[PDB]
Amino acid sequence: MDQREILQKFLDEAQSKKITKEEFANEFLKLKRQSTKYKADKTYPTTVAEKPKNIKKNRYKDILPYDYSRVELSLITSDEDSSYINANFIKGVYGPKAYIATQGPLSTTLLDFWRMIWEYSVLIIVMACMEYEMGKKKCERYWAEPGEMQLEFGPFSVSCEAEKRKSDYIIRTLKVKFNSETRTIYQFHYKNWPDHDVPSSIDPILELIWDVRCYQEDDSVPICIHCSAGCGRTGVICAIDYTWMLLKDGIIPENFSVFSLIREMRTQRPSLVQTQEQYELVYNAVLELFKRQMDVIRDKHS
Repeated sequence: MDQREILQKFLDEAQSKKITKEEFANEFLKLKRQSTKYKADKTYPTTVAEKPKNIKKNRYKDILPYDYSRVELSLITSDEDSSYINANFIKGVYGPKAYIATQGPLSTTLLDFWRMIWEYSVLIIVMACMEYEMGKKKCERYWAEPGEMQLEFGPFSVSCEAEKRKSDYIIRTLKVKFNSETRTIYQFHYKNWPDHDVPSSIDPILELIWDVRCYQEDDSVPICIHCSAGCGRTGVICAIDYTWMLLKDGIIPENFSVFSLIREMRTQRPSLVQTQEQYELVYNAVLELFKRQMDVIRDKHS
């Protein structure tokens, strides 16, 4: 309705902004400061994640899910399964459980990872990194390749029916069997995240998101996103996808702000978007999406 006007102002605001890598640096440091500081002593409790019984379930002791938005596990399998998993729900355009931001599972949380996927009827899983990347092991293998022996985590058995190789990522069609029941989960595994360069990664990442949305158009079930900590690249994708949903729904608000969007997501999952480069990526991706939506508006104009 008023989108053309709103988008245009945002577009003019950018093609008339010094926008230095310094402004980004200052702006991002400022975001980290105001999102984490100036709180009350008891702000953002993370007691469950800090419980003696759950301490070993966290990949990074400094990255703990907030109690209020943590993904609670009620699906019981063995008699040593708690409701805890390092993950938080992130609100989407249509629902409060549009995304699940979680850490890359540990050898001790592989069962919990699948408990979560099953309990919440997740269809799409987006892994934002290769298992082994830049000299580090990002997370434990919770999937299998075609022809490999099925994997078993507690009562769950996982196998891979097919695998589609694309330009910057691959798509695995996983089959998971629980209590005589079998579901299909589509795992998008991004395997070409740019070293130090966002300009070159905008299009491939938008391609990923476009592809994912061909499978799921709304927030009816949670889309699970992760890599290692469940914060950096995880936040880049949630922020970009969320923004795209606003654009497609024609609901971008006036004075839309990437700074504010990230702070808004940081209230649901700590440390969402960890580096300045990742921040710039979200900013640049959003601008490109604003331009693409403008092309859509103009093309449809009768």
